[PDB]
Amino acid sequence: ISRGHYLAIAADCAACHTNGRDGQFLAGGYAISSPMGNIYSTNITPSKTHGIGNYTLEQFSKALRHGIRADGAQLYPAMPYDAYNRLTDEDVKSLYAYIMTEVKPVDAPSPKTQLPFPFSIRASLGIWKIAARIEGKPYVFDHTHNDDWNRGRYLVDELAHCGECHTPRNFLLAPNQSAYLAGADIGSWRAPNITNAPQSGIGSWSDQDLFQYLKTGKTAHARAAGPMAEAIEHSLQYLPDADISAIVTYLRSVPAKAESGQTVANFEHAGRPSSYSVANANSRRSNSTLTKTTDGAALYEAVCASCHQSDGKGSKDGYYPSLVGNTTTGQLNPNDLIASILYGVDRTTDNHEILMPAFGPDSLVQPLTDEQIATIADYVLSHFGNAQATVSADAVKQVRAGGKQVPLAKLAS
Amino acid sequence: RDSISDFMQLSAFATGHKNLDLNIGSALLLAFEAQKHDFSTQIKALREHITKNNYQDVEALDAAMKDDPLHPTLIQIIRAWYSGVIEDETNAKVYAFEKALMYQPSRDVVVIPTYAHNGPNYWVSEPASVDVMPAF
Amino acid sequence: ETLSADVVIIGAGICGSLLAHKLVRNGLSVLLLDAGPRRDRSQIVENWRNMPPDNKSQYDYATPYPSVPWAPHTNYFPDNNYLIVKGPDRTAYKQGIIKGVGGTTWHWAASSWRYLPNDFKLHSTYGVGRDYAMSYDELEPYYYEAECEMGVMGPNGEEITPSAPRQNPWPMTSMPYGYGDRTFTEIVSKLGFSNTPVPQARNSRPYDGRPQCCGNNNCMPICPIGAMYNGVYAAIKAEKLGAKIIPNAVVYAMETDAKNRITAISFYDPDKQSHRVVAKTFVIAANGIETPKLLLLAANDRNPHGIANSSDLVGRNMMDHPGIGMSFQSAEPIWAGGGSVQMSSITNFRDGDFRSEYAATQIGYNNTAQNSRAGMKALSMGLVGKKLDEEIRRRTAHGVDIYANHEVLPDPNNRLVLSKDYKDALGIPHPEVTYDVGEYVRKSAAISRQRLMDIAKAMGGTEIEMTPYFTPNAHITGGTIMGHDPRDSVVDKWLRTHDHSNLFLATGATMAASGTVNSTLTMAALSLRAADAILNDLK
Ligand SMILES: Cc1cc2nc3c(=O)[nH]c(=O)nc-3n(C[C@H](O)[C@H](O)[C@H](O)COP(=O)(O)OP(=O)(O)OC[C@H]3O[C@@H](n4cnc5c(N)ncnc54)[C@H](O)[C@@H]3O)c2cc1C
Ligand code: HEC
Ligand code: HEC
Ligand code: HEC
Ligand code: F3S
Repeated sequence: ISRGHYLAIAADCAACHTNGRDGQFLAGGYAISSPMGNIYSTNITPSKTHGIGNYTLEQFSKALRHGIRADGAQLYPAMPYDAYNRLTDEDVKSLYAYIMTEVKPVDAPSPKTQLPFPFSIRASLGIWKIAARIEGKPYVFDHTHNDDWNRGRYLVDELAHCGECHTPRNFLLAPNQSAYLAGADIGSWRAPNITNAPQSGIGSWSDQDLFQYLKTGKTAHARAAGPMAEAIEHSLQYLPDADISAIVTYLRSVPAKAESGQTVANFEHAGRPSSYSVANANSRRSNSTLTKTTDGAALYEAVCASCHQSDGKGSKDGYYPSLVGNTTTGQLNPNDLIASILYGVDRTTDNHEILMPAFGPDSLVQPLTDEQIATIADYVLSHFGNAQATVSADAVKQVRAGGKQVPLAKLAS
Repeated sequence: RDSISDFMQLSAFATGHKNLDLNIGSALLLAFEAQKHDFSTQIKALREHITKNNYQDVEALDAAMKDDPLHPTLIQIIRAWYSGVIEDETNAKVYAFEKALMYQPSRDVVVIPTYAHNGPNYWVSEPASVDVMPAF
Repeated sequence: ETLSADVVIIGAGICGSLLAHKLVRNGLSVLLLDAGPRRDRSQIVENWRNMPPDNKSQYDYATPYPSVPWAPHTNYFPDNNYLIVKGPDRTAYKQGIIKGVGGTTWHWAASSWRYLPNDFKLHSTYGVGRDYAMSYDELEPYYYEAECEMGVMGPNGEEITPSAPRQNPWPMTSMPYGYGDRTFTEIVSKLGFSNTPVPQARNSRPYDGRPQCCGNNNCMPICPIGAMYNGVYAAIKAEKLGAKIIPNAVVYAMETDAKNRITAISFYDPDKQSHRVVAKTFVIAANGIETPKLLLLAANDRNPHGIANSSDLVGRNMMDHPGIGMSFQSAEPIWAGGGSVQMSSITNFRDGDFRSEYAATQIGYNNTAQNSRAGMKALSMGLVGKKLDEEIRRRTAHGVDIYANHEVLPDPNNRLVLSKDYKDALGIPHPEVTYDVGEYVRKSAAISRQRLMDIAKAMGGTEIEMTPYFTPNAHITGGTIMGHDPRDSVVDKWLRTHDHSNLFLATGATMAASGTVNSTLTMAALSLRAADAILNDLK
């Protein structure tokens, strides 16, 4: 592939500008659940009428790195232009060439983004950009480190923008560079700590495990779900092995950001040798549409034990992950576990599709209430994952709603 | 704790398998005691027979107790441990599924239905020999 | 109190739920009524797991689903007497049904089959049975629509000589065989029989947001993971789009005006409280058994013999696929249990010139795991110690179950009159079926038994046990037959009753021929055709 095509893949610029698996390529129309509402990706195909076909190199660079549209309107920071700001001029030119000459134009307008006041006006984004310290010089290599470290830093920060989800935001929804890659809540999902912290972060991960997780999303202790599954299946699985190795090299040098109340790594939680009782289920026969099944062990056995075995160790071939020693169950924050139960896992790598069925209200296999999901998650945490973590029905409801509402979103009421 | 320990030891001797679930054993003992009020006495008598005659395995005990009145109780214990039920009707209580001993001789090949074997296409592989008893 | 809607569908089975989903997708207001309750898949799984192993060895497909007294369904291990069967072949109509949101598709094997083009013109081709009101070409688009909606996998690149022609490939390709299916295919190929993959509404890959089939081998009576299709999926999708579902709604009466159009229907709740429902169009999608029962029970003064019974054909021409069961211990290991419970079947005798004389048949191999059967049989043998384990392993490795299903012609004396001796908690009479297999099926079985004997001998089977009677298969067709003449049929080619232009019967009772394979996919295709007719009528 061309250099511009590779840069577009690495930057994952198509995962958001394509509405979905059955959406037009780079045509926009994909809804991004921002804290203040839904922001829609715009048409990117070089359509001179409905896309960015009339963009010059300077206008395209401005839109990509400074969040300024062709007309001068400020782009919403759902655009990771705060990450693309430090892209090199050559990379921007290659991306522009790929967009103009290698993407077929699509003549179809995208839905307009309508945000509530005071976020309706895209002119206050100027001093928001000023307060976010977005501006910065184009990336240059740090001669103190080797080329692998520099390339990995470029991939992590500028292209793949891992900090967009893994670095927490401050009150003004700007990146908090003090807690670099320390973990963040990005809605219904939480991006965990991926610093070099041995217990809080991914410091205890083996290099092979980290490489395999980044390349495929599947590892004996961690599986990619939600936004990370999309990132892997749209960008990371197509990166060369050298790029993933460079990313791992840079990640191993990220300063550690410890979490409060952490003693062992997220994948180092042993499983309790406990389970449910078959005898206790006899009273629940002739009791269709389970409502009297309030036992967490019984609910887990009825709903989840088929794939993840009753001991929680999954299948022998590893297709069904072991809930014991799993980073999602072993997290002190049970956000990812609740999200996995609610929405399932769907990751397509190498044209082969993982699928966990969803178990939320909209489930086809087995809808579960907030109390049932909370009970199942509590059982999983106490027996297979972090015993110090707890789940309530209110937490499940909050995850369903799209996570905790940010304080800044209260202004639009 | 004496009754449950004796029942578990007799069950380990009778089924020929040491690894037996303690909770399943307790439930089976409670159900047996509810059904038969002198079950503890029969368990004790079977244990005295085993110790006095020094039966190495359940084969010898079964062969030497074909007409003894304690044979039905031993066969009932074996059936309860293997099938997971004690009665023989449709509303009989099930005390062990996926842990009942009759699913174990074929666990390495045959699926216990509502619990998955390893992966959504595992069956493309050749099965093991019938002459190799897996485990347990 | 009036419960108004554009279309009301009586019965939230696969047919009713698929029709409701198609209707709400096109902007119609739909009221979905079901006599049974809502059911949770995981609770049914837990009920099956705690069902006694003897009820797993012998295929009990009803105990995991509790029977509600107001709308009872058939159970046969206690053998409740909801469905009374008479006639020389009463055992061949002891059919299992499940009542609830989802219907009998809750516990089916999901063998989604397309009928052959000759199955729609059986009478015109062989001079036996009845012709369908529509041809295969007319139902082909609806066949494909149903296959895409339910996610049917099949042998995409493969030449099966007696197979329905396809304009499009299957949505999924058939998953690979287990050991038992491969061994059976080789054996019967040496025997001269063509063992071909069964098209199944099963996920050979993640489909419709549901997991790939992991070979739980429990398709009847419940999938723990939802890797196969259930009509509850269509019910859920319709409800999400605006369809109103009322469980425990036992419809018992229908009202007709001077033009014989249905103006309203009434249903009982579990406390026998009557609720009136008014709609622009009425659909009964209950069963091949429950639809004729409702039609006969709701007889008016304008319709003394039952609703849409001007031809005296409601409840007549009851059809199914009479089966002959076979069990034996194969000389060589078969290891049943790899994949779904029904992975392949012998489709060689689905068609031929012999169909003018005796019935075309389908021979199949049961892929249900034999561990429960082997364990119970070995425990019944009074074995002990290592001999017990060896016997269990040998019997689960060598246990084979073989069947042969036949095609029964529509006979007017195969009836579903209302029973005068039994009722339920709501006072509604129990259904009563008099079933005769007929000389057609008897002549077919005289050869099917020899074929099964040959299969057992080729496998070196011992302890051979053939059923001396005919077994049911729960493909309840006929009862409200379709055709062109109003004097000789109940509904037309659009599944609309001749008597009432307002009533549609989206059920398998409309099918004029039972065919040779499972008939629920044809039922779904006919329901989608009726959906098209309803949409044309109301717009
Ligand atoms: C064990 C088994 C295995 C099967 N395997 C296969 C297979 O492999 N392939 C295949 O094609 N078919 C198979 N079938 C057949 C299949 O289940 C049926 O053909 C299918 O369910 C079609 O049923 P239906 O939609 O007409 O109605 P159903 O789903 O049977 O019932 C619909 C609903 O009507 C409701 N109802 C009934 N009377 C009333 C009333 N008076 N008022 C209100 N609601 C009412 C019921 O409560 C029910 O929920 C199998 C059946 C069984 C029992
Ligand atoms: C029912 C009550 C449950 C609970 C509590 C969980 N699951 Fe599953 N799951 C399955 C597969 C294949 C995956 C990973 C995707 C892949 O590898 O392709 C998962 C994922 C999870 C996780 C997260 C693991 C991670 O590292 O992110 C958790 C916490 C989890 N599950 C718990 C498979 C299945 C099923 C297959 C038929 C069923 C049913 C379930 N899962 C249900 C549950
Ligand atoms: C959101 C827009 C993300 C982008 C871009 C990246 N990641 Fe991510 N990651 C994200 C989430 C929501 C999750 C967890 C999903 C869950 O099940 O809760 C993850 C997961 C990881 C992990 C595993 C850590 C763990 O599970 O404990 C690692 C090591 C990781 N992510 C690293 C990573 C890198 C190196 C990225 C770009 C170069 C990257 N992620 C992008 C959210 C998002
Ligand atoms: C990887 C290469 C990449 C290129 C090149 C790119 N984008 Fe965007 N982009 C947006 C959103 C949302 C807007 C509009 C926001 C606004 O108006 O402030 C936008 C706006 C633009 C615009 C302005 C044109 C217009 O009509 O608004 C251009 C040009 C653009 N993007 C190009 C979400 C994304 C996301 C989301 C995950 C990714 C990744 C992303 N974009 C990656 C890329
Ligand atoms: S039970 Fe389900 S997992 Fe497959 S074998 Fe049947 S569809």
